[PDB]
Amino acid sequence: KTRSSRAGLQFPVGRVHRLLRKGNYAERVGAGAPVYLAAVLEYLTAEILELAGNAARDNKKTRIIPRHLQLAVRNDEELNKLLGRVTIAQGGVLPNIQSVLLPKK
Amino acid sequence: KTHASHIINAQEDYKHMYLSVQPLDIFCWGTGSMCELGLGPLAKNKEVKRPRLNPFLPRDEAKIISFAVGGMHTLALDEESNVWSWGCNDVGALGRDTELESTPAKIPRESFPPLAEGHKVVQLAATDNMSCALFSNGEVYAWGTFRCNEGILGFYQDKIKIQKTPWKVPTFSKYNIVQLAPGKDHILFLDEEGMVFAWGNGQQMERFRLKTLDPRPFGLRHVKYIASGENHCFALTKDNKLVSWGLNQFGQCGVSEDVLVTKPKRLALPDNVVIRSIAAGEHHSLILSQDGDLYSCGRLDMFEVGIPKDNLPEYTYKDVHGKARAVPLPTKLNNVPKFKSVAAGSHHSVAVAQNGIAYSWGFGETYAVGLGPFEDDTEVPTRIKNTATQDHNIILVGCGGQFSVSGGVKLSDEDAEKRADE
Amino acid sequence: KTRKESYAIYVYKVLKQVHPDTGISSKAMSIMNSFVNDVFERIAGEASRLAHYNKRSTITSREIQTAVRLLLPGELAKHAVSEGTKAVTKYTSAK
Amino acid sequence: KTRKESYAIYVYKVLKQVHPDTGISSKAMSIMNSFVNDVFERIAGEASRLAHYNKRSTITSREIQTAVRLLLPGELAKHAVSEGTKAVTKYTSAK
Amino acid sequence: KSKAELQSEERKRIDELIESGKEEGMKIDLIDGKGRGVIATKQFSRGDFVVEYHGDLIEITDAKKREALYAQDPSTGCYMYYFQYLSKTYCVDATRETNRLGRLINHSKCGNCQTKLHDIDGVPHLILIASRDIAAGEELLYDYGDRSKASIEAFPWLKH
Amino acid sequence: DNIQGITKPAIRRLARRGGVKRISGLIYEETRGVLKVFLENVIRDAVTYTEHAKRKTVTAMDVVYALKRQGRTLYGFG
Amino acid sequence: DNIQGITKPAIRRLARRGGVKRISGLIYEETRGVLKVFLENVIRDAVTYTEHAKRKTVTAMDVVYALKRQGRTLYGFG
Amino acid sequence: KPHRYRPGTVALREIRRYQKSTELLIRKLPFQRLVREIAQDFKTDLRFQSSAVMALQEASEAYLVALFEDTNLCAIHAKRVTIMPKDIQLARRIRGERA
DNA sequence: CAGGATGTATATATCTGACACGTGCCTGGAGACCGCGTACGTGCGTTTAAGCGGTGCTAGAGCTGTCTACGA
DNA sequence: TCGTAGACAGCTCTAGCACCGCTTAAACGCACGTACGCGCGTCTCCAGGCACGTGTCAGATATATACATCCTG
DNA sequence: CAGGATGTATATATCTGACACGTGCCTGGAGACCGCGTACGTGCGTTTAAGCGGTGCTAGAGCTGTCTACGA
DNA sequence: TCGTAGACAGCTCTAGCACCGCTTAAACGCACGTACGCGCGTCTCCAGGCACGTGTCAGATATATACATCCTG
Repeated sequence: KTRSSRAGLQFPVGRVHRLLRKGNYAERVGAGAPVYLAAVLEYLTAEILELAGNAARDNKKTRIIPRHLQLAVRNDEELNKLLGRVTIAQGGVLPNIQSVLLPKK
Repeated sequence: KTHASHIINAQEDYKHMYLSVQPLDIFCWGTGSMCELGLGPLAKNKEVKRPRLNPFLPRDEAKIISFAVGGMHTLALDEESNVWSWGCNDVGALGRDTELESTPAKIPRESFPPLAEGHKVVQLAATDNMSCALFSNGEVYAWGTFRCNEGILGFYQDKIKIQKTPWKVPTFSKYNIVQLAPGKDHILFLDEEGMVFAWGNGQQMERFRLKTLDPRPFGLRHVKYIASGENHCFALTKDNKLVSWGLNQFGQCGVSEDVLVTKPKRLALPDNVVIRSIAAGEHHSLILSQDGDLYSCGRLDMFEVGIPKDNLPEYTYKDVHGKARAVPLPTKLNNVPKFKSVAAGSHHSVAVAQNGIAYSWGFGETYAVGLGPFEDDTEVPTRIKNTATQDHNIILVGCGGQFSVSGGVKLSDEDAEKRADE
Repeated sequence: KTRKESYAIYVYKVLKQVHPDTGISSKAMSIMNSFVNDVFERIAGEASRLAHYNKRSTITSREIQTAVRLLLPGELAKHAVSEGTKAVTKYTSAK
Repeated sequence: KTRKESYAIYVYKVLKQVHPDTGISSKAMSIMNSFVNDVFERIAGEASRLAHYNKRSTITSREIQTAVRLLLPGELAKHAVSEGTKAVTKYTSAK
Repeated sequence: KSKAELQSEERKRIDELIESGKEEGMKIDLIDGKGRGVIATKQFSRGDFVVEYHGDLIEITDAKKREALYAQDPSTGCYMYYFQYLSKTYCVDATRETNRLGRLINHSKCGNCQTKLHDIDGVPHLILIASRDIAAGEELLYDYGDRSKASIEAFPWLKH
Repeated sequence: DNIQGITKPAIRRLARRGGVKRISGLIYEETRGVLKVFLENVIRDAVTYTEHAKRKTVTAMDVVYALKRQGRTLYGFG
Repeated sequence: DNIQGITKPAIRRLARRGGVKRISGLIYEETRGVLKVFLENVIRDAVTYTEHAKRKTVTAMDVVYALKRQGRTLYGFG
Repeated sequence: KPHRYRPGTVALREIRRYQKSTELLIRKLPFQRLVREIAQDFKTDLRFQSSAVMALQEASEAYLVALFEDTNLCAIHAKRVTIMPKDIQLARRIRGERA
């Protein structure tokens, strides 16, 4: 029996239990620790993905570009933090121009 | 004209299973506790052991051409056309201001403005508390508001919650949407190209924090029939494929020899066959062939499947050490009549024979089956032939929660003088 | 050819559930692995240290979530905190 | 009374060599322990990770200094890099 | 309607009134022993938006400055209104004579109008809302706030 | 009151501590919102760090270790 | 030349990428000094990170892991 | 009077345009020079992966995108529309790159 | 253009307590495997409450021994 | 399977909380005006390290000089 | 006050290659223990070289098996 | 003492470096002028995962519309 089958999250939570041990996070690491983490990881992987999925549909047709992916992460105020010290490649700016920059008459 | 050589399903090609020829007198059944039977404010007019015919909706005074079944929503559209409304007007399910909620009334023509611009309604869609009308021009009407998996109110994502006033829905898929597919809060249109679209929840692809209600696709390839039950979906690709992706708690998609659906799989058709129609409920699913023999799967706890004990299949679910649980394998049985079309509900299967003969194979404790006073469940089908609709040739079958929308017209010699056979 | 155990497959799989058609890029389908990288990482150390500054030589869920809450942003945290709870309850309820 | 293994003594001792009279404060004589804390720490992880991103399951001097160089600022690094070199050569030349 | 839907409808009505600058159902009249007073020409219900305390907006001493020059000339009446707009003293100095009516509203501790901060995309707006059902002909009044010993010594009507 | 607590001859004090030549009118309580903000950001993760070891009395080192994680590791106590 | 490499229709390009309404005269090569600076800060720790594993060919992940340590962890390659 | 666009509209579009693309806006061959240049002062006689190479651009390209971005406020907030030298610097201190 | 009113740099008597070193102890480390104008500064009077300690009450952090369910 | 970390009831006692009148530093209020804003791995042996106790010199303290510095008639 | 010159949003034919799914394989995971003025923008002509690929040479990263000195 | 990670000579082959003429996009130069700056743990079983191969639909591409938008007589 696959533990990910058991717990019900996709991203292999045996690789989480096995990345953890030899990743040297600590001496010991309980069964659930990989699990709850796996599900922490996937509720992210998922919450992330679909922001692109909705956005990438919006601009492009089907497949996400990088500058789609980050075109999402900029816009979700929650993630915007999460990925606020990062630099997702090929992104470019979710555009903005200052109020004292656009036309005036 | 790149989009011309692309469309594989037509409006005309789905005309067989919706509208009819002659203006049929409607009928009702079961306990319509939410004023849903359409028998006025009368408390005595709610109860019904067996069939009837409409007083406020005569056959020639209303001209009832096209109906719409549902739990707490029973509507209609004439050839005129019209917008008859008989349902629990709480989630905006009536589509108007109205008790008068149990008095069948035509919604005004000013509400929908394609009837003021050369077009008519192809079919009438009714979810658990939803409404929408696939207009002929291309645009799709709307009404009501779906009830969520958690259990709350939403209409068009976060820009609308309760849609009591009936309004058109904006552009979703360039190719004109052919048919509809009701059941649950899970409305599931079909484009001209064969792009299985999908609004509401469809919970049983997956997400959170709303923003999904208002869309849109996707899945499938080029489906001709989109045939939705409550928490069970049905699809069939123009390349003769048979799919069903939903809440397979009790084998409601028929794609599991064991007792939820991730990506559509369903049917193993041996030799050859052509499915004429199909429809389903919460734990009761059915598709019928072009020859006549049926093909249904569902649970066997509420007597949703009509196969009373003796007629029990080999590939059927059980308990650990108890009674029969479910039937995830298809089959039309041997002791069964020439079924022409079908209609379904929670577990109250209102069928329709070739001679217009009713046969209610389901839970008739709330008299949805319509065979007089009897609290037990219909373990197989039940040949109905009472004073009103024994001779009267049946047309459009229906079912909701605790109901079964009958209807048709009184038959002539061509009925008795031809089908005197017995 | 040493086996590069990449989240590629797993990263792909979770796409399907959220969105069936389609759909990614090569540059991005790396970008995903570096969202899985920084999290798996950042999470493990507010997990690791937690154990040290609460004196227990074994990383339980006890920590993993505590970090998870302490590490994820506001509404998202409670969400994945919920999704863990779920994958926590299902892991226990297996055969 | 659990034994608080504080750099206090050691922090004091190294003061004498640099300056004999005197001389510290209580608030500061904690501040010292948190200069020893952040370094011992920051150093260990550019040591730890080094081992992971150069695949060796044991932190040698090989890493410790490499970090030390990679972690200390410009002129200071070469200095302590020298002082290590020294304490490296003396450690080897013992009885 | 929900509590959020009623607040959004109440905010959209207040934003339209602040934008148009409409001061309907109100006229100037000479009150006995108060100079100019604002009186209602139509019945105002409880919670209805009366009029914005309109003037020149600025920072903390950015209103308490023309104060140190308006003390140098006593004739110009005290028409400054200070307030804490999101941690920072943000006001509306209505010392200059204009056609706006909010600056001419008199003082009363138990009046028929309450002063509240109404934010519109970052810019603070002092608004006067009816505390109770205001009768036609009656004077519009609101609590001025300055209950200090120096101010109450110079004009004793602030107490009542 | 709490935010009134950070009072003028202290914002100022704290501001003359960086050579602030003159504090403007609005500027003052802005500091309260900020000092709120900063307070807010911090106490929260910190209490949350007390939580993950079940202390009803919040530790100093909890304040500190959280004062680290945030990004301005303070030295002295710890 | 190297610093001449970061040429006007690219500084500009890079600057219009943040809505720069107009680049002033001096401003341009200032970017070269900066882009030098930034280049400088980085390549160094990175090469230093190649050194601590003895690679004469500098890895991409070396660039990356160093691009992390500095403080602007880039995503994609790694 | 031939066809013309009043001073600003053009580069305003430059914003529209350059704010749209994911196109690394400074020439590759050029950077490989600058890339290899700062190599020398680090470690004489070296090689680097073309892959890696890109990133180095990527980041500092990106770094610059926001540091020019942040720089926009630096003169926006100085009664200015046009970004001069000091403006660039001011930002460095509020980051603490220098001060 | 300059001498007198503010208050800061500076000097030295003097008591206080924390820095610093001695000691029994015990466990961890060792060893072998320009100009209109108003906002804010400066200074003195009125007034709020911070800082002070004196101290009793006890919450609850901290430590220990035991049983046993967790995870390598 | 099984070594053992973790659960946990049990218990010593540090340390946080409420108390509460009082000298007074400090927050507050206000008038005058001018500079200034702003628009133009494991068993064993044992001494290194820490908690504990104790004496006094570094430094806080304060009256008291002299001093550099800022400003109007 | 407004219609015509720029160039951006939009539509659709069409070839290309990377996304995506099948397969033998092997190891890791699973299980039991306001105003003077100049600076910079806009646009067209001259001119530098980036980008292109075609490709041969081989540095050097990467992997393997063996001996042995390092550190728990 | 001793299990074994690390040193290290040995070896396959990816991938980085130099080459080098050419269409042309782009950097460069310059004139005109107006908006804008600036001053006023371990043995075992085995299938999950990855490298490899292969077919095609998402998307880059480009001629070609129609479109929103900016500006002087």
